[PDB]
Amino acid sequence: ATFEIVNRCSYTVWAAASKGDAALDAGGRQLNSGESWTINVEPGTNGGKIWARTDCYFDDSGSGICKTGDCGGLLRCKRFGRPPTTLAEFSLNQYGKDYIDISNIKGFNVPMNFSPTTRGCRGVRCAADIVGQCPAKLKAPGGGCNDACTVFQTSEYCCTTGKCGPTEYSRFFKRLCPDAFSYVLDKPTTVTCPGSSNYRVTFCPT
Repeated sequence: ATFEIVNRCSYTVWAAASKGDAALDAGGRQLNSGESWTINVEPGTNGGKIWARTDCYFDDSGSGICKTGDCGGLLRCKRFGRPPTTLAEFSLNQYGKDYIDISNIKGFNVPMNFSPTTRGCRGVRCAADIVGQCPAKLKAPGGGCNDACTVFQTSEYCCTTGKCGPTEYSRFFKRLCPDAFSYVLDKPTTVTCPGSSNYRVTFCPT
């Protein structure tokens, strides 16, 4: 499957693509404002994620640091990124279908649209100014809006027991972005697409 990753932000981002235990494609690349990077994701990929990283520095070997979404200091991510990260999440060719969503469960750093480029389903979008409106207690000093689990480490926020409800913090994410997950047990906003669809992830869609 192809994923065209497009940076419409006015700032550079470093795109990242991983399934947690391995890179997807090259795993990461710089995207200056307006640039597009097309990756190939193996069919059957389960639990893939794409995100943006901000304010990154890499040496000639591809080692460094990002303020948001850092994946073990690598340009080419092999693992998931450090919150806060708005997440484009996907599982492909799962009993003949693809499943896509956006999640704010690991916080928000950059607004995102995640849409098919092929027929048969709709896209999802989280493009509100979550950083600007972020509750004081969730503001990440390194940049972005943390989720409550990252900040407070409670069973309730982290859904450790598989019993948890919405919270004042999850309702903030859900108010600003109804079509993204706001907490682990949120009413799903997953979209079912035909198996082997292709996609575009657009940072800063509006």
